[PDB]
Amino acid sequence: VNVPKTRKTYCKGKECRKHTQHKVTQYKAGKASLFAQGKRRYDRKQSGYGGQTKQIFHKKAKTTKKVVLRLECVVCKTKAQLPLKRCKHFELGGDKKQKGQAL
Amino acid sequence: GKSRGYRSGTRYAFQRDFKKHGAIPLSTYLKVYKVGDIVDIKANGSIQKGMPHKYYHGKTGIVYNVTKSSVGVIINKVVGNRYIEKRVNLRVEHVKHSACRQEFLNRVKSNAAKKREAKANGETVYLKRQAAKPRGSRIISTEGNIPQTLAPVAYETFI
Amino acid sequence: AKSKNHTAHNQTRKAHRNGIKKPKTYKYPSLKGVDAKFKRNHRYALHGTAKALAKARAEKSA
Amino acid sequence: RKVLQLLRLTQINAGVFVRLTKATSELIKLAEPYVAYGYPSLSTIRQLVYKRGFGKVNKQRIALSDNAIIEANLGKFNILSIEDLIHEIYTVGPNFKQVSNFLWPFKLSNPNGGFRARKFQHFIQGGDTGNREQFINALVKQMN
Amino acid sequence: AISKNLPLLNNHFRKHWQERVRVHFDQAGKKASRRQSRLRKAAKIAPRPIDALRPVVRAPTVKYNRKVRAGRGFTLAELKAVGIAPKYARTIGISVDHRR
Amino acid sequence: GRDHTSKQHVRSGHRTAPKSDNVYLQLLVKLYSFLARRTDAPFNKVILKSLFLSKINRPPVSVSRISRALKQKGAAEKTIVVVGTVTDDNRLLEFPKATIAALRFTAGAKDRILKNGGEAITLDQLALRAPKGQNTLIVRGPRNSREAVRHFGFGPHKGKAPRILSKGRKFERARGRRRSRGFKV
RNA sequence: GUCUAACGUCUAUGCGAGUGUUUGGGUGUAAAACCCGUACGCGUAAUGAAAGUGAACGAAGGUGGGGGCCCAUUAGGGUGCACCAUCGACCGAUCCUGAUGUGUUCGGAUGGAUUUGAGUAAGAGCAUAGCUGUUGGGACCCGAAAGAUGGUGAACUAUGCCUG
RNA sequence: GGCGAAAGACUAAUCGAACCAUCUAGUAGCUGGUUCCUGCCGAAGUUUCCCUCAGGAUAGCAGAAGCUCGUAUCAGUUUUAU
RNA sequence: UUGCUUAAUUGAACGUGGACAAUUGAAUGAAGAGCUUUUAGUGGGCCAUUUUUGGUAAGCAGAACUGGCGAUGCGGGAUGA
RNA sequence: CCUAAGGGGGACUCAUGGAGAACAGAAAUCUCCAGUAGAACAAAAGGGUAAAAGUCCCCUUGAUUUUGAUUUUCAGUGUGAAUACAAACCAUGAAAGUGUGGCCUAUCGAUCCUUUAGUCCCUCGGAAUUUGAGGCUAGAGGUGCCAGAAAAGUUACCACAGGGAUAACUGGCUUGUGGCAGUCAAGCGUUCAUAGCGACAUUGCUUUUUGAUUCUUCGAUGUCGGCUCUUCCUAUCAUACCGAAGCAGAAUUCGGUAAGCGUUGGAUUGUUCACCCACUAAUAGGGAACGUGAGCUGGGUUUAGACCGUCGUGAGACAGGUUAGUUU
RNA sequence: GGUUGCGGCCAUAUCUAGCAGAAAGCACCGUUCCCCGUUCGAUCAACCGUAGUUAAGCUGCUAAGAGCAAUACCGAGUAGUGUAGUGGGAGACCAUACGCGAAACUAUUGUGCUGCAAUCU
Ligand SMILES: CC(=O)O[C@@H]1[C@@H](O)[C@H](O[C@H]2[C@H](OC(=O)[C@H]3CC[C@@H]4[C@H](C3)O[C@@]3(C[C@H](OC(=O)/C=C/c5ccccc5)[C@H](C)CO3)[C@]43CO3)O[C@H](C)[C@@H](O)[C@@H]2OC(C)=O)O[C@H](C)[C@H]1O
Ligand SMILES: C=C1[C@@H](O)[C@]2(O)OC[C@]34[C@H]2[C@@]2(C)[C@H](O)C(=O)C[C@@H](C)[C@@H]2C[C@H]3OC(=O)C[C@@H]14
Ligand SMILES: [Mg+2]
Ligand SMILES: [Mg+2]
Ligand SMILES: [Mg+2]
Ligand SMILES: [Mg+2]
Ligand SMILES: [Mg+2]
Ligand SMILES: [Mg+2]
Ligand SMILES: [Mg+2]
Ligand SMILES: [Mg+2]
Ligand SMILES: [Mg+2]
Ligand SMILES: [Mg+2]
Ligand SMILES: [Mg+2]
Ligand SMILES: [Mg+2]
Ligand SMILES: [Mg+2]
Ligand SMILES: [Mg+2]
Ligand SMILES: [Mg+2]
Ligand SMILES: [Mg+2]
Ligand SMILES: [Mg+2]
Ligand SMILES: [Mg+2]
Ligand SMILES: [Mg+2]
Ligand SMILES: [Mg+2]
Ligand SMILES: [Mg+2]
Ligand SMILES: [Mg+2]
Ligand SMILES: [Mg+2]
Ligand SMILES: [Mg+2]
Ligand SMILES: [Mg+2]
Ligand SMILES: [Mg+2]
Ligand SMILES: [Mg+2]
Ligand SMILES: [Mg+2]
Ligand SMILES: [Mg+2]
Ligand SMILES: [Mg+2]
Ligand SMILES: [Mg+2]
Ligand SMILES: [Mg+2]
Ligand SMILES: [Mg+2]
Ligand SMILES: [Mg+2]
Ligand SMILES: [Mg+2]
Ligand SMILES: [Mg+2]
Ligand SMILES: [Mg+2]
Ligand SMILES: [Mg+2]
Ligand SMILES: [Mg+2]
Ligand SMILES: [Mg+2]
Ligand SMILES: [Mg+2]
Ligand SMILES: [Mg+2]
Ligand SMILES: [Mg+2]
Ligand SMILES: [Mg+2]
Ligand SMILES: [Mg+2]
Ligand SMILES: [Mg+2]
Ligand SMILES: [Mg+2]
Ligand SMILES: [Mg+2]
Ligand SMILES: [Mg+2]
Ligand SMILES: [Mg+2]
Ligand SMILES: [Mg+2]
Ligand SMILES: [Mg+2]
Ligand SMILES: [Mg+2]
Ligand SMILES: [Mg+2]
Ligand SMILES: [Mg+2]
Ligand SMILES: [Mg+2]
Ligand SMILES: [Mg+2]
Ligand SMILES: [Mg+2]
Ligand SMILES: [Mg+2]
Ligand SMILES: [Mg+2]
Ligand SMILES: [Mg+2]
Ligand SMILES: [Mg+2]
Ligand SMILES: [Mg+2]
Ligand SMILES: [Mg+2]
Ligand SMILES: [Mg+2]
Ligand SMILES: [Mg+2]
Ligand SMILES: [Mg+2]
Ligand SMILES: [Mg+2]
Ligand SMILES: [Mg+2]
Ligand SMILES: [Mg+2]
Ligand SMILES: [Mg+2]
Ligand SMILES: [Mg+2]
Ligand SMILES: [Mg+2]
Ligand SMILES: [Mg+2]
Ligand SMILES: [Mg+2]
Ligand SMILES: [Mg+2]
Ligand SMILES: [Mg+2]
Ligand SMILES: [Mg+2]
Ligand SMILES: [Mg+2]
Ligand SMILES: [Mg+2]
Ligand SMILES: [Mg+2]
Ligand SMILES: [Mg+2]
Ligand SMILES: [Mg+2]
Ligand SMILES: [Mg+2]
Ligand SMILES: [Mg+2]
Ligand SMILES: [Mg+2]
Ligand SMILES: [Mg+2]
Ligand SMILES: [Mg+2]
Ligand SMILES: [Mg+2]
Ligand SMILES: [Mg+2]
Ligand SMILES: [Mg+2]
Ligand SMILES: [Mg+2]
Ligand SMILES: [Mg+2]
Ligand SMILES: [Mg+2]
Ligand SMILES: [Mg+2]
Ligand SMILES: [Mg+2]
Ligand SMILES: [Mg+2]
Ligand SMILES: [Mg+2]
Ligand SMILES: [Mg+2]
Ligand SMILES: [Mg+2]
Ligand SMILES: [Mg+2]
Ligand SMILES: [Mg+2]
Ligand SMILES: [Mg+2]
Ligand SMILES: [Mg+2]
Ligand SMILES: [Mg+2]
Ligand SMILES: [Mg+2]
Ligand SMILES: [Mg+2]
Ligand SMILES: [Mg+2]
Ligand SMILES: [Mg+2]
Ligand SMILES: [Mg+2]
Ligand SMILES: [Mg+2]
Ligand SMILES: [Mg+2]
Ligand SMILES: [Mg+2]
Ligand SMILES: [Mg+2]
Ligand SMILES: [Mg+2]
Ligand SMILES: [Mg+2]
Ligand SMILES: [Mg+2]
Ligand SMILES: [Mg+2]
Ligand SMILES: [Mg+2]
Ligand SMILES: [Mg+2]
Ligand SMILES: [Mg+2]
Ligand SMILES: [Mg+2]
Ligand SMILES: [Mg+2]
Ligand SMILES: [Mg+2]
Ligand SMILES: [Mg+2]
Ligand SMILES: [Mg+2]
Ligand SMILES: [Mg+2]
Ligand SMILES: [Mg+2]
Ligand SMILES: [Mg+2]
Ligand SMILES: [Mg+2]
Ligand SMILES: [Mg+2]
Ligand SMILES: [Mg+2]
Ligand SMILES: [Mg+2]
Ligand SMILES: [Mg+2]
Ligand SMILES: [Mg+2]
Ligand SMILES: [Zn+2]
Repeated sequence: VNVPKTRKTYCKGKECRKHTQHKVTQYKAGKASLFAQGKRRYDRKQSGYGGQTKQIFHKKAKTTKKVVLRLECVVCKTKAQLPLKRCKHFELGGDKKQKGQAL
Repeated sequence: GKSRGYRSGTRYAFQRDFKKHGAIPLSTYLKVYKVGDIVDIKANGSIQKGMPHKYYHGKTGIVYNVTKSSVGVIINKVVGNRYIEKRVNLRVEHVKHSACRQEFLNRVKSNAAKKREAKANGETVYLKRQAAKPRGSRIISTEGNIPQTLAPVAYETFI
Repeated sequence: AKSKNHTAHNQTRKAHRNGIKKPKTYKYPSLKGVDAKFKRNHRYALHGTAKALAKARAEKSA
Repeated sequence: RKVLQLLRLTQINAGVFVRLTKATSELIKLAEPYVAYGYPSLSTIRQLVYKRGFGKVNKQRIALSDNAIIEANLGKFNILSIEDLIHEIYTVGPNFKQVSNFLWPFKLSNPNGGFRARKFQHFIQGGDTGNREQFINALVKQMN
Repeated sequence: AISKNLPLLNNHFRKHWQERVRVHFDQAGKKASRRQSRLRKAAKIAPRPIDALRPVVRAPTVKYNRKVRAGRGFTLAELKAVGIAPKYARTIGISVDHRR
Repeated sequence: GRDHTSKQHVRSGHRTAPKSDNVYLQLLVKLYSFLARRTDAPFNKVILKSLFLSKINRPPVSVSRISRALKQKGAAEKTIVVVGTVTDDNRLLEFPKATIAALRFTAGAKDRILKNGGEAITLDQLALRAPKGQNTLIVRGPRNSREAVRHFGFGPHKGKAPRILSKGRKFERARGRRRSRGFKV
């Protein structure tokens, strides 16, 4: 899968309301905070005796992940998210196809 | 492994007629459908957008909605012990006016014409249709048609 | 163990005790799914039609 | 079964009058393996109506013991007597439908003399079902 | 365990509840004994009233602002305004509240 | 044997008598059983059937319902007939002079009818001044306003009321009632 | 297949935009019967996560039916409760527009939207009782192999010791 | 826990974890049973989901209560047209 | 009538007003049609004709439609779901 | 799997055959004609497609935004996928139009938690500011047992609830397999199809084989073999009377009527089976719940002890060998 | 009636091989400055209507033509099938009863019709 680093789609920003130029970037999940309430509840529940108090997933079945495109408007800096289908291979702004070339 | 996809078993139903593949004759795109029209449904395999499900291939229904390239048709489908109202969006390529309207709408006119004519003549006319009745008496002439006697034929082998 | 897989036997018997009933027809069908643009304008046409008939009867009363 | 129900034949040895057209002919063709039918003579109709003639009055089976019952129920169809009813049946008249539906299905007995050796085969093949025509009179004579 | 279109219930009966069931068979008996106690108290102190004079105070919260009810005792300022010492007031059938 | 085209030995499915053992309602049935049997007036046959109805099948008629029915064209002096209880409505601004025959009147209803110059009579008093129900107008209360009907025919995308004991944000609002929590039905 | 706590449907009864005396107080011929009232529960408003906002264009709407009633005179006309199908109006949430103005960032008039609510649209509920159905309880009756807590045994027997 | 020149053997006819009382009426999708008469109606082993496959929920089949009405407009059927 | 549509005075939808009366537009039947609430048991099935799959076949296994047994006695098939 | 293999527009026409052109040949490139698709369209197959949906070129991001309605599976729930519109914003083209991913039919994922984006909006409840936290809307992180628990073995020391809803005997259907018997007669038989045989085929019978199935029995019908004893079958090993011969005699072989009558003693083996020795007229084959354990026996199998080999980290396994093991 | 432009139905119109075509139309045809596109003015673009031709296109006719279309004392009431029997047959299968009812084959006939606008011996 090859995706260009720029794209002109609709901008939901109140200033734009139109197709503008965007910068394509791969979305990266943020760092897990220690003060999220769930992360707060989980740490308290595991404390003391009782062992592991929540489940740990083992039976992995997916072999890919859904790639998410981070589209940042060059005009107003509003970000947008686009999920793609499941792809194993993926490059951003790779070499475009050349049709007619020899082996 | 069982297979139960959207167009499963439609190998022959959705085929074009023999020597009738290709471009659509343009009377299909010139017909006008109004809400309340009775239309036959027959999926055209060469147009895959707005295509009916295989259940509606061969069904007849009422137009309820008219859009840019499609009509909405109301179909009554049996689900268990009752009917459920189904609303199918179909492009006009899969739709044709039902010919059952034109026979009944003409019989209404013929009854109206017959009623006024008998009314004009001050007489009566009966407009109810009748099933075929047993035939009356008749006389068979035998000039040139004297009965010919037949008999069952013996068995023969022709190979 | 192994059991019976599937059968439609006796299912038409059960559907015909109280069902196989055609749906009732009504003078006005529901406009659900009708084109929004037509439906938007059809609202204004009916309201104006009611006003004209209301005025025509109001003339023919007083 | 539905065809026999629509003919009001919901028991064995029940008899009904049918005016021959196409719709009713295809009906009787569907019920053919279960019925014996034929063309009734005037005397057969008279005897049937006289001995086993009943009317449907308020969904009740009422004996036709007086011409007032027939008049009160079929005078709008110009039937004023038991002989008017028999005439309307025999020469199939404009009000055959009303007269035959007013008539309760005839509840006949079994034949005096029995059936053939095996009933449930066509009259042509030596059985009893199907069209026996003028021999319906003999069959009715056996059963009424 | 879950069946039909019915409301989902919260019947808290999973502990050993039957060892802690208090049935008030003695409601009338306590009523009668309360009346007898009350008569005894009156006859003990007659003609002194059985009830101390209570103040009138506004009920707290936005829900009971409108209502006004009987308090616990008259404030020190209130008793001061009528020239009664709290130590003396408690002995003549007047209730005191140092807190209000 | 018979090939039965209908179910055998089936009761009519309609009440032929009140379920109530109140002797005074029975006396009213006594009177209109005689009237329905002998007058050919369709009014008396309707009243006899209505006297059999259960409490939910004779919903209360507010004194406001009677006012709107008397406001029909040419119905201002008709006799209002309510087979049931007539209740008061403290949301009315005014009430006309009217004759109303009912099974029961509330204290407010009886006060209001008589305060405005009207009459509050029973259904037996109706049968003497109108033995055929002449110039009458039968008023029935709302049947689908009952609280139990809110939960009837509940299902996905049916818009009916769930059978629930508590109401709030924590009670049947998350999954199946919201697209942010899966789906919505 | 019970009793009980809390419930669904249906039915009977009392009162009814209210309803429920029994926690308690009065009273008594004393666990009864009789009487009393403040609160409170449910209902009388909904909707939104919330800040919050909060139900009439009109005879409380239009159309086709609708029992009964009125005028007729086969037929026909009027009026049409309950209820049915359909198109609308109002309230809340969501989105769009954004007046005079202003702590210049607030305010939100006005007009809209194939959106949405367990709503309004001349209240119907509350209480008692009964059958049936539900859940928790031993839970229709009888039934484990197991688990835990606290105690009793080396008069048999295993092993050490002491003495024969 | 003991004890075992070791068999999972002995520990009061009890041992691959004694005996006694209690928690305890422990739980059981499993087996067994489930008490009077007559009258009327009268099934299902099929759909979907479930660590679901001897079980449930769900829809269907059935009963009960009825309600709005009284030939309105319905049918496991035929005819004609398509 | 409309804010939809047409180049339009064109259409679309919903309407006002008028005409067509019991052969008001096939047959046959109709212990009438329509509607609501609530709940039991069941969720092992099997057989016959016909269609039919695997298998050499099976009183085998599996489907289609109907009728039965299960849940059902009575006359016949001696006997037999 | 694909920034094109998506979208729009334009031009052209594929597989293949024939006839020709230096090196050039079966296969290089060029030309004309024919060419209904006999190709190509990511992938499995089906459908669909010719001035295209195929090949090439140009421009692009509609593979975008807000959410409703609908179709399939369906309980008319979810999920997936798809359809026709409404309101936007765009691409392309002269335009009409088309485009809301892949020509269509498959290509995928709830609650709880976390993370990102959006609104920069609501709340942190004595009042505020700023951090921090919590809300609302949309994605992602994943459950493949795919309507979605967090999970290694052994028991030959074993337990419980049950099940003939289900295996290990007999019995029952079947008869593939096993066994036995026919018909046709090309051949064998010095000549000579049928004295005696008999291929390629084909029709049957049997239930002493093994399968197939799972109907009966799991609140138990004692599941190997032998000893002992009775009866029955005939597909007859011997004995009676006969027919046939490639019957001279003697011997032998085939057959008919025939189950009246008999069909053994031993070495090895738990054996059934087998194999050897020997006698004999002959040492035929079977059944009777694979007859026969309240008749026996108990050598085998199949509890618990123990040894060995192989396997296992181990506890332990072996349908492998070995020894000891209550027959009411 | 012919011809052209735009069509409806989409072979009775297609395919092969011959022959004919007045008038107009259409067409081939001549040229490259310009817009435009090509290896190539072959296609596409433009110019002239001037120099020529019905040779081709197109149109019509011909063919025991192929194909297509229609019809039927053609085959055939055959094959199949709905329904029935305590019918036949060891079976495989078959007959009968009340109904429905093909395809191939054979023979014959036909070979575009038509709508809007313009034009012509
Ligand atoms: C080290 C390891 O690999 O084990 C992790 C374990 O550490 C992890 O525990 C996390 C713990 O797990 C949970 O509380 C569960 C909440 C929701 C469940 C699950 C985890 O996430 C799921 C499953 C599935 O996705 C996942 O599984 C997400 C894993 C994760 C890992 C790290 C942080 C957050 C989530 C759904 C998509 C979302 O929802 C959910 C329903 O099953 O949450 C804390 C916040 C974390 O700190 C904690 O992670 C750490 C650093 O130890 O949970 C995973 C299942 C395990 O695989
Ligand atoms: C005492 C019994 C009975 O129970 C039994 O009845 O008769 C003998 C048994 C049982 C079976 C015949 C059982 O039925 C069955 O069906 C299958 C087989 C192989 C079993 C063989 C044998 O095996 C046993 O272990 C127990 C024995
Ligand atoms: Mg943006
Ligand atoms: Mg959070
Ligand atoms: Mg710690
Ligand atoms: Mg702890
Ligand atoms: Mg802990
Ligand atoms: Mg496979
Ligand atoms: Mg398949
Ligand atoms: Mg087809
Ligand atoms: Mg598509
Ligand atoms: Mg569709
Ligand atoms: Mg007439
Ligand atoms: Mg199982
Ligand atoms: Mg099953
Ligand atoms: Mg009749
Ligand atoms: Mg006799
Ligand atoms: Mg006889
Ligand atoms: Mg006879
Ligand atoms: Mg006989
Ligand atoms: Mg006989
Ligand atoms: Mg007689
Ligand atoms: Mg009887
Ligand atoms: Mg309400
Ligand atoms: Mg209301
Ligand atoms: Mg109150
Ligand atoms: Mg009391
Ligand atoms: Mg006392
Ligand atoms: Mg609030
Ligand atoms: Mg909100
Ligand atoms: Mg200003
Ligand atoms: Mg300003
Ligand atoms: Mg301003
Ligand atoms: Mg202001
Ligand atoms: Mg609403
Ligand atoms: Mg209300
Ligand atoms: Mg118990
Ligand atoms: Mg219980
Ligand atoms: Mg209980
Ligand atoms: Mg116990
Ligand atoms: Mg434990
Ligand atoms: Mg000792
Ligand atoms: Mg010991
Ligand atoms: Mg010693
Ligand atoms: Mg210890
Ligand atoms: Mg110790
Ligand atoms: Mg051991
Ligand atoms: Mg002891
Ligand atoms: Mg002991
Ligand atoms: Mg011991
Ligand atoms: Mg189970
Ligand atoms: Mg019955
Ligand atoms: Mg069982
Ligand atoms: Mg259930
Ligand atoms: Mg069903
Ligand atoms: Mg009807
Ligand atoms: Mg037809
Ligand atoms: Mg009109
Ligand atoms: Mg007809
Ligand atoms: Mg129900
Ligand atoms: Mg139920
Ligand atoms: Mg039910
Ligand atoms: Mg149920
Ligand atoms: Mg149940
Ligand atoms: Mg079974
Ligand atoms: Mg079961
Ligand atoms: Mg048969
Ligand atoms: Mg048959
Ligand atoms: Mg079977
Ligand atoms: Mg079975
Ligand atoms: Mg049968
Ligand atoms: Mg049973
Ligand atoms: Mg029977
Ligand atoms: Mg018998
Ligand atoms: Mg018998
Ligand atoms: Mg027999
Ligand atoms: Mg493509
Ligand atoms: Mg493209
Ligand atoms: Mg393209
Ligand atoms: Mg193109
Ligand atoms: Mg995508
Ligand atoms: Mg699914
Ligand atoms: Mg759905
Ligand atoms: Mg659904
Ligand atoms: Mg869905
Ligand atoms: Mg879906
Ligand atoms: Mg678009
Ligand atoms: Mg604050
Ligand atoms: Mg998610
Ligand atoms: Mg997810
Ligand atoms: Mg699962
Ligand atoms: Mg697991
Ligand atoms: Mg061992
Ligand atoms: Mg073992
Ligand atoms: Mg079994
Ligand atoms: Mg064999
Ligand atoms: Mg064999
Ligand atoms: Mg066998
Ligand atoms: Mg067995
Ligand atoms: Mg057993
Ligand atoms: Mg026993
Ligand atoms: Mg025995
Ligand atoms: Mg044994
Ligand atoms: Mg022999
Ligand atoms: Mg013998
Ligand atoms: Mg020996
Ligand atoms: Mg030996
Ligand atoms: Mg051995
Ligand atoms: Mg052996
Ligand atoms: Mg045995
Ligand atoms: Mg045996
Ligand atoms: Mg055997
Ligand atoms: Mg044995
Ligand atoms: Mg024995
Ligand atoms: Mg023994
Ligand atoms: Mg033995
Ligand atoms: Mg003995
Ligand atoms: Mg042994
Ligand atoms: Mg041994
Ligand atoms: Mg051992
Ligand atoms: Mg090892
Ligand atoms: Mg081995
Ligand atoms: Mg071993
Ligand atoms: Mg050895
Ligand atoms: Mg020993
Ligand atoms: Mg013993
Ligand atoms: Mg001409
Ligand atoms: Mg010329
Ligand atoms: Mg040129
Ligand atoms: Mg050009
Ligand atoms: Mg030419
Ligand atoms: Mg020429
Ligand atoms: Mg020709
Ligand atoms: Mg030809
Ligand atoms: Mg046949
Ligand atoms: Mg026979
Ligand atoms: Mg025939
Ligand atoms: Zn922007």
